[PDB]
Amino acid sequence: KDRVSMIFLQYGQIDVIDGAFVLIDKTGIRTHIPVGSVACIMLEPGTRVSHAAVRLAAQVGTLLVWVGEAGVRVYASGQPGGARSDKLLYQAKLALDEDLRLKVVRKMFELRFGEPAPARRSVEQLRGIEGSRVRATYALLAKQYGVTWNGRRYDPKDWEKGDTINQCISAATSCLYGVTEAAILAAGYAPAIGFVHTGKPLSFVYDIADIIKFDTVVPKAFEIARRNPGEPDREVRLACRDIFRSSKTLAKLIPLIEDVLAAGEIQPPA
Amino acid sequence: LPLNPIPLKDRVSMIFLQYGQIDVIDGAFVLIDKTGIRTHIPVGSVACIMLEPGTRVSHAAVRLAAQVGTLLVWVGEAGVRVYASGQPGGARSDKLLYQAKLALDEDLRLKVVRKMFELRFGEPAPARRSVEQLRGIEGSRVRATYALLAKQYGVTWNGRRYDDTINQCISAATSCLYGVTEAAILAAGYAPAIGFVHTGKPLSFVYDIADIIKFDTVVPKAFEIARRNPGEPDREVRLACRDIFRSSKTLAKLIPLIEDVLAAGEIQPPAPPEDAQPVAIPLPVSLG
Amino acid sequence: LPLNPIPLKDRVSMIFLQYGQIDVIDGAFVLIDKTGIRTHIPVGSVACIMLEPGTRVSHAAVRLAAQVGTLLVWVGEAGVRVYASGQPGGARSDKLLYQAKLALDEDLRLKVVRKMFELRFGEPAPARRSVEQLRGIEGSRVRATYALLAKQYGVTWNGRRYDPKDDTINQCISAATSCLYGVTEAAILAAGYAPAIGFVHTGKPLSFVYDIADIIKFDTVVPKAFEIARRNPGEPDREVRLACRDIFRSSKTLAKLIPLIEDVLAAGEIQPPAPP
Amino acid sequence: DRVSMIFLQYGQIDVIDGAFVLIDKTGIRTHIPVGSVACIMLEPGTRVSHAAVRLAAQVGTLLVWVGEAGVRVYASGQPGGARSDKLLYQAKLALDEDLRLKVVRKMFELRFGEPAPARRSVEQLRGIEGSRVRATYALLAKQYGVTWNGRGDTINQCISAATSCLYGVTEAAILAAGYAPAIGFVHTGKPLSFVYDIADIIKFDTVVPKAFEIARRNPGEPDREVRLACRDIFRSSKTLAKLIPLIEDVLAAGEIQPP
Amino acid sequence: MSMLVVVTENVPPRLRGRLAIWLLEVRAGVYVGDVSAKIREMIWEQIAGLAEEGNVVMAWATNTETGFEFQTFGLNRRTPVDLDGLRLVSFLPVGSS
Amino acid sequence: MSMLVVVTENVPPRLRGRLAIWLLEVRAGVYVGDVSAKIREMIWEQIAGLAEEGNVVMAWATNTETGFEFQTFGLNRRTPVDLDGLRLVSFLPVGSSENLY
Repeated sequence: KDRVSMIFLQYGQIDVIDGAFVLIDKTGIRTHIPVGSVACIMLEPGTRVSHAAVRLAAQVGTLLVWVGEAGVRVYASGQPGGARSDKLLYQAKLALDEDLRLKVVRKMFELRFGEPAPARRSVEQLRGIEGSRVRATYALLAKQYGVTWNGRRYDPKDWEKGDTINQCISAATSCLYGVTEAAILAAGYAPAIGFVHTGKPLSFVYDIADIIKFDTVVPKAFEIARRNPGEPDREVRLACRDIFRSSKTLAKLIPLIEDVLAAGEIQPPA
Repeated sequence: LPLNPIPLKDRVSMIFLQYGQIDVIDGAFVLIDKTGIRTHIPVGSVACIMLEPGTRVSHAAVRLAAQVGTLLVWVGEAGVRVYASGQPGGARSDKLLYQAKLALDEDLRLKVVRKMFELRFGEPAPARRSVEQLRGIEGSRVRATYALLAKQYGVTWNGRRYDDTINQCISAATSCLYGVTEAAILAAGYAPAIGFVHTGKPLSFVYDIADIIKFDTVVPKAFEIARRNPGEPDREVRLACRDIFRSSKTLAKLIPLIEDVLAAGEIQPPAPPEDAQPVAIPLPVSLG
Repeated sequence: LPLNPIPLKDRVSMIFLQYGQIDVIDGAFVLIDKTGIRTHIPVGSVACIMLEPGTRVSHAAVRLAAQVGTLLVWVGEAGVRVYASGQPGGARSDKLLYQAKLALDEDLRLKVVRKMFELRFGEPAPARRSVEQLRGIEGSRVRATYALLAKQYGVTWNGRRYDPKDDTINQCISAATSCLYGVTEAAILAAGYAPAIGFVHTGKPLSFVYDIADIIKFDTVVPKAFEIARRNPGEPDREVRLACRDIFRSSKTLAKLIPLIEDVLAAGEIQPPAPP
Repeated sequence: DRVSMIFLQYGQIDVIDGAFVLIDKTGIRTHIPVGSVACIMLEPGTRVSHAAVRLAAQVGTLLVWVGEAGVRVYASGQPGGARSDKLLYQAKLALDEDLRLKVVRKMFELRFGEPAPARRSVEQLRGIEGSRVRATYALLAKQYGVTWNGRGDTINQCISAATSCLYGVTEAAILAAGYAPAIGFVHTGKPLSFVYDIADIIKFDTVVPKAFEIARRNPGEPDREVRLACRDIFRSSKTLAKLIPLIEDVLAAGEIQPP
Repeated sequence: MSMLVVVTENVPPRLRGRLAIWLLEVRAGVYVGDVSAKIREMIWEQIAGLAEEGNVVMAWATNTETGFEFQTFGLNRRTPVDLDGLRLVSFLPVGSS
Repeated sequence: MSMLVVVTENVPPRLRGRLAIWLLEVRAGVYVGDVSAKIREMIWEQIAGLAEEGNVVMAWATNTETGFEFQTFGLNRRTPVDLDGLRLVSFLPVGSSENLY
């Protein structure tokens, strides 16, 4: 049916009652879930899933993914390794061919820059501009929200950049990474097969996240860092959940992934 | 100090759970029944945990199992794989792309399929045959083997069907092998959906690898049990397979078998991981 | 509730303590060296403990060892027995008077010796011989076996020297034989019989120990002594100790000693004491 | 020969310059005349060196490990007997019926203060001895003024404690003489039958009466007080030095010449 | 003969003394040896008789599929259970649910 | 493969959680399994690294004269010693003995 929607489930018991997929609470109140309408269900800590609920999810082709609170990380996935071979080989073919791989890489940079960028530059030149763009975007957000900024922490040995803002950015980015991986898994792709970022277990997750990172997630980190909280990680995770609830961020993940890969000009499976 | 999964070789092959809720209580993986009794299961020392219907699963249980590299397999009636959870996928792209390169190139694919043929039947296939021809030849031998076994154990045979007593024993026995094989492929870092003989299916590569060693260990036992016609066939089949897996060292053989099959494409395989080995335990003191 | 000694066959045959003091600290049998280090020894799982010169023993250690049926053996030059302590005598008078009756009557005694002779040499003794005559014949067989082992192991032989005042091979034999004598005495005591009442050997405190041990010493213990003397290594005694411990375990000597004692005495055809 | 027996307690035992020395808790040293003593009874708290054990073996002095005041015999040197000639001598007497009877009558002769008439059967001697043993207890009860109902109450507890000390030193004496505690004549069938035999002969001299003396005072802890009293008795009243000669005299009843 | 391990908790000095007679005390309350089934059964009798309100677990090596067997004694002891020929352990919660 | 027994005392929850992953907890703080030398060595690595305050003993079945081997970790740990090929145990004088020497 080609669905793109993703939802969270938390602090409840899950079972199929009268043929219906429902989330029951501690009081006994039960919420109904449109499983056949969603592509992926993200199970947060505190959830308990019955054998019948798992069976129904498999039947309707809705991927079950077990994540941390607010999708801070992905612990486990239903159908590990991948259930959709047509999507994996599609992703693999794009990575195996140098020409197709270049088209995907350049498309990723176009989406990051926000412009078609028709000028023929090398990949190294493209990385340099991005490095400057990210640095500027970080400083711009600090200028916008009035946050003291000494640079992004890229080294755990760099204690000086271990401030409140860098901790909020790390927490927010973690939530984005989790829901991004789940979206990749739901689309039937492999998180480790990346294009711009390579050689890491979550390389493809980074590629997708780096495109939409500064849209809503990272700005929210600066917003929370503005008013110094006692427990930054907690409030950031909550705010990210509210973004995943209010905004259509989760619904845009899968089409973004497909659009990126479609730049290889190879016909996607159907 | 990182938590590293141990080799499947050093584990119990499989454990079937039929009731209750698996969870992690007080830092221990347990099976909790309706009365509150918890049964400790050293999850890291189990290769496959099968979940029969009526079994509920908690978030902490699924998390811990994936962290320790223990595949959870949801099983229906009877023995049939319904679902499975584990680490999202292969952590190494070079391994995934290596497997995909072999499966996408028709020349490389045929070379792999031939090795699978030779390993399964102990002899090379006829020369210059396509994949679909090897499939026909394979199917001919399989029907003959089924018939040959049915006469040795003295069981009525009308062919293999996937939907009486013998066919239920075979499927239940093969399902044990499939679960264990899926775990070996995941532990190796490959994709169980990318196959060579079987294609397009979520577990194509599992069927590919398992069918190679299927008749040597698992299948003839299903006939030995079917002739006796026990009260609970599928349960007796499961225990039999566990004995065979242990006796034949199945777990230990799977990963090298997988690599050997893929190596037949004559493409240089990705380098093995750098082994960081735990130092030996301090020796006793003399003159004590 | 009561404390019962476990069978000798279920224990480490022998342990040799060279220095320090043995005692019972906080309900545990321990060895204490000069520096204060305590080493726990499960006394009840040892058949006999050998105490070398420079070793001290406490009252509590001697007591506990006797209660658990572990023979304490004081050792001198080349492992020679200087002394031993344990539970006094045999608790059952029927077993003592049985053994004594067999030894005091010359006809019954003669029925015991040939049994010893037959078990030792694997063949009946020549008929109608006295104990003295059998002793001479046995001695002749012994010298022959000694010479055969010498040629076999390439060890130069000049005769058997029981006194250290008279070499390398004779030292290995005495050290090996002392090991067997130690566990044999323990077996005899554990069976309830008197080590002083012998049939071939007489008059000595360990006459019955010598009788029983000499039957099986050439089977395993003595030839290994020749094997050690062939290498001519440093610490010849210590290497013989370990070799005898392995021999005792692999041959299950402590298990075989009990029936050997019983069969030897049964040869007199007097009804044995009733078990247990 | 030598028939003396001594107690050693609370100290290190070693050999210096060829001398047998006991070193107390405090630095005080005591030289023990081994070679002139038949047996050394080691009490709790004693620690013996290898050299001391060796010296005792050379001079022929038996080391016996006992509880306080010889309450019990835990272990003995040369277990299973050291002297076969003595052991076989005792055995021979018990084997021949005619010989053991001579030992039995001699024992009853010693329990009495006079030779028993020849017509008396062994069964009658037991009946006579039993009556005068019972009469002895009653006489002792009247003397010390204690409530007596037969051989539990405080008095029986004191008697048991007193005899147990004597039983220990008697066993050690039997061992020192190279005999077997289990081979009895009047009393048979028990591991300490011969011990009971010899001890019953002399227990009413100082040991048992002392139990009545202490029981009269009605102590809270009768066992410890009795043991200490027996300790003083063994220390001053030369009862220890008379054990071995008694044992030899009893067995001498058999017409067979001693070893 | 097989490896035997005995772990005691809050047992009287009586039991600890008896175990130290036959088994090696590698830690206070932890005893290990290599003994026969007959001796092991004797050890358990010593445990069942001398332990009182104390916790004891005894484990030994077997040729079974799990490779070991165990039995418990005393306060809040855990229960040895069998799952399809595999030796596991079951126990009650500490006030949970 | 041979029987492995791990006994912990005053050990942080981290190590107990790890031990419960691979070994059977027959009693709280007592873990039993049947594992290879390889697995044994890595479990010991976990012990040395995860417990620093507590006391741990690990014992395993071997084909030796004694029939087993062991090693210890933590405060007041006892040392495994060798006497003529036999495996015994040595330790310091304890202060809480309540009995002088």
